Amino acid sequence: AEREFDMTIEEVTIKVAPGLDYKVFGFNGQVPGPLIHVQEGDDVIVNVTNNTSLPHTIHWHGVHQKGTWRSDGVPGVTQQPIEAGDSYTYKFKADRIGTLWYHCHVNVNEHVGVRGMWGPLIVDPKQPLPIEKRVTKDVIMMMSTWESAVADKYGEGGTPMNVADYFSVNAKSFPLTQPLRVKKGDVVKIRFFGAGGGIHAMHSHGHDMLVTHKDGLPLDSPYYADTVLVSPGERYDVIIEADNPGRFIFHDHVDTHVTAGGKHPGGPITVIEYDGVPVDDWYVWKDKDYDPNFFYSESLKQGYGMFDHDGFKGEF
Amino acid sequence: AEREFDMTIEEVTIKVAPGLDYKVFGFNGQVPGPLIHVQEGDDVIVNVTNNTSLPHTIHWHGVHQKGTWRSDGVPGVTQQPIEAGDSYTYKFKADRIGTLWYHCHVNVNEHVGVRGMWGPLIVDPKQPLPIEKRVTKDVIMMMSTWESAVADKYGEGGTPMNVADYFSVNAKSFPLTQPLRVKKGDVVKIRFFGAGGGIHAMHSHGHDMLVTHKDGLPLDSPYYADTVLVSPGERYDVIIEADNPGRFIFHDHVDTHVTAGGKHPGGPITVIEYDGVPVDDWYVWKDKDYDPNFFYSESLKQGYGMFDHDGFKGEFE
Amino acid sequence: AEREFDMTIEEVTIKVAPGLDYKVFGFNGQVPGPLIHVQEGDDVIVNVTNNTSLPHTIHWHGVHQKGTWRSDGVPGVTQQPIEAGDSYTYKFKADRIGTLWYHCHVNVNEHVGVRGMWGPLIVDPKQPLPIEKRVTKDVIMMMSTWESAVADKYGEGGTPMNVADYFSVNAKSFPLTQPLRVKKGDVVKIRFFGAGGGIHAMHSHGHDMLVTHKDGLPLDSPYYADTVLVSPGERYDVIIEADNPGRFIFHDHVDTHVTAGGKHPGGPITVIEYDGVPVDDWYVWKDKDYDPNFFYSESLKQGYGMFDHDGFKGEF
Ligand SMILES: [Cl-]
Ligand SMILES: [Cu+2]
Ligand SMILES: [Cu+2]
Ligand SMILES: [Cu+2]
Ligand SMILES: [Cu+2]
Ligand SMILES: [Cu+2]
Ligand SMILES: [Cu+2]
Ligand SMILES: [Cu+2]
Ligand SMILES: [Cu+2]
Ligand SMILES: [Cu+2]
Ligand SMILES: [Cu+2]
Ligand SMILES: [Cu+2]
Ligand SMILES: [Cu+2]
Repeated sequence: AEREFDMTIEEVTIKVAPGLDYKVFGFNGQVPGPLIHVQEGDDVIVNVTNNTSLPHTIHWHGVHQKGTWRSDGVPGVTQQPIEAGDSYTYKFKADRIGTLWYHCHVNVNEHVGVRGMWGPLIVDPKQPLPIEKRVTKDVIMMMSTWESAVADKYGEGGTPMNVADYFSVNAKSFPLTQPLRVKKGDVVKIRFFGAGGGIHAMHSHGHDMLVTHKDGLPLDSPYYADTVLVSPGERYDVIIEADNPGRFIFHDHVDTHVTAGGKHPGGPITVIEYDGVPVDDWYVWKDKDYDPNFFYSESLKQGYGMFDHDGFKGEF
Repeated sequence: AEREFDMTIEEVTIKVAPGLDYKVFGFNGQVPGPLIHVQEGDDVIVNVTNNTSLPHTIHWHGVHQKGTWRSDGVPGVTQQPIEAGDSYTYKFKADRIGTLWYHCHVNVNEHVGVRGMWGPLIVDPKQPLPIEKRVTKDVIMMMSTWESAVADKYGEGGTPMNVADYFSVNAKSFPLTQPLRVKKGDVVKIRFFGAGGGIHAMHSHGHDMLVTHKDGLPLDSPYYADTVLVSPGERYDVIIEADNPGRFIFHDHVDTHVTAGGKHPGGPITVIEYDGVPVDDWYVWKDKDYDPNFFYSESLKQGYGMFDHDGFKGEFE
Repeated sequence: AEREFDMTIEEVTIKVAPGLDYKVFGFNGQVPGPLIHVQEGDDVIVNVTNNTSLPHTIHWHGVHQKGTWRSDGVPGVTQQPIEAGDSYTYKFKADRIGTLWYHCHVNVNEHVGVRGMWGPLIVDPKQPLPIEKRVTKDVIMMMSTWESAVADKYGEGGTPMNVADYFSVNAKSFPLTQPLRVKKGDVVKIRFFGAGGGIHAMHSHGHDMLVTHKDGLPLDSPYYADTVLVSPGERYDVIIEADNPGRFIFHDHVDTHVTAGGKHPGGPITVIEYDGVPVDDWYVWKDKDYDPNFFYSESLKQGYGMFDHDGFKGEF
């Protein structure tokens, strides 16, 4: 089917951690960018308007661009950039399945590295794996890093000379992340993305993960892991069988990454919380203002197209 | 079987490198912590006493805690921390096989990153791979990194702002590491652990490694490698067939990791030393004061239980 | 067969980036060092003369040294170093197949990390995989990093206190790299090497890669990837089916690596250029002064031997 939608690029500010507001170039004014969910073989048309002061493009990472290389989104290679105020249309066929993503391809060290110019592109295969048919919850986790020194300074950052001192999943640093709420017998698909410039060793307490896909393609030899290393550009899909009720933290195991501005704890941390486990008064998230769509799990259930999420929106 | 262990947490100083003494929080006063070696299905009980000035926990990495989540060791999530001077008891069934490990889960960037709060937990499968049955030597290699600026000062370290300038296997930097001594026909299982905050590209000269297990679970499709990347939290088990007598260095291939305080050589380096090879006068480790248990290989042969090792012990104040 | 080669080590300066000339210790005066291409089972003899001011060795990474450990090239372990002015002969049997490499093993953090002391050693199996049979182009990509503060002075570099601020493939930083020119229907074997001390997330636009070999040995379970993480010491071999004509960039996805001295773009970037695609006025590499052997692809067709390449030579 043909799926057409409209995306903008906006100058907004998001809160990454307590105390750290960050100027970003958000697709539809949000970080992560909107979810795009389509079916294998769909024809996609994306109309992009740059409402920022700098040039950008959008590259569709994982999308082959078969016979459509001029929609690959690479400035000086496949197109001239989308200047401030201008618009550009991408057209491609979603013939490559799985967990893909999209991001700016201008000034990538800064724009992708610290300005939030990325989001998920999920292509459902015609022939999912049998285990994918058992999935009851689909979870997107996009990891990235932040350089507090350039939080207010578009046009700066993302170099070797900078210091990445904050770390996140879906643009929040613990405790501003959200729990992964499950119930016993859930079958949870988690998609990890190396969205920013860091490496993330994603470890699930209480559970092993079955690694089923690399860069959205199914492995002939899936393997179990309790820690999955995710580097820039990569995706890994896993399955967790939610058969062990408790509260089980789930986090980046790289030691410096569970800090925030040199303070601990922080960083890419969530908690697998099972329904019905009694809550101790000392539980760090006992009073959480819960967002069930923090990992796009609700959006993923609502059809094919483009989805914004108000909890990812920044301020103008 | 029910297996019960009494563990302490101690403030000691260890020598990581020539001229680098480091204040650590050593389980039973050693870094790596004691080896815990049990069988699949055992019921484990660990009574922990905190003899340091700061709060800690112990998390059992890879242990599922099936029905026992309150023993997962995570402060603010599954327990309150073990305060200084206090005790706490962990109980879990070892129903997850393979190379596991344990580490503090309080202030982890510092405690696990530079204070040595970690050790190996080996769970023997009831049904091991056939190749595992050919093994004649079992070897633990726990890699980590150290920030010399915070060596003498608990309470700091383990941030992006710090500089990790020393590197080790089992908490020593070459030349203070020990050789891996084999003889022709040995079948060597090596268990790599990303215990600290760095990445380590472990390369064996003279041999390929057959990678058989990821995070302690056997791969359906094992593969050969001469360089295995190990990142925080992970374990890899490999087999080396010792069929090539020589002196073959075995080291982290990340170029800045074979330094110590900005000087070379140093870092996570050993040598696969074959017994039959005559020693040259210029060999760096001629006459080495040798520790046969530097990789826990002797302890690993001594039955199920918990094993200290004095080559890992630090000095009390 | 017995194959005997004479190699030298020379003090030369190379141009890594616009703005960065670097003093290196080039094997045969070039970086990458010469391609050594031999067959499984050959007896190799390499006579090395050290025409530099500092001691060196050559270690043959991935070569087992069966019966020949004294040629392993490790100072203080298998030999005394080759002093300045002196010569030394290596002998080994190439019984280990695949993508191997060679590098100095004296002061490795500096000599291999920033002084270019490395090159490729390709051992052809007497029995290649079936996929290798279809290959029409063979490509070598050796990634490394550079520290501009020590560019002019041997004896410093390669420590955690230094700053790696330039990144390359085959010792050039974009735009001084060269395109990978292909034609529709090509079957491209690419061999990635982690020659320096960095990690490189190599991502091909427009195509998936079939990962067929790890450290030169064929995988029982090959797998597709669009991004392959290459770390120090490792090699990965992939296959790309060149069936999607366009201009498709191919680069390290680690965000800070696509910079050069703090500025973007730079780093390990190439473009898969298909013959016949019209060149746009704004194409960055329009009119490139092209080197068809930048990835050793011409040398790799020339049989067994040791191959210098003038494009890699430094100046005295
Ligand atoms: Cl022997
Ligand atoms: Cu942009
Ligand atoms: Cu990308
Ligand atoms: Cu891409
Ligand atoms: Cu943990
Ligand atoms: Cu602790
Ligand atoms: Cu852990
Ligand atoms: Cu854990
Ligand atoms: Cu080596
Ligand atoms: Cu050298
Ligand atoms: Cu090497
Ligand atoms: Cu080697
Ligand atoms: Cu790209």
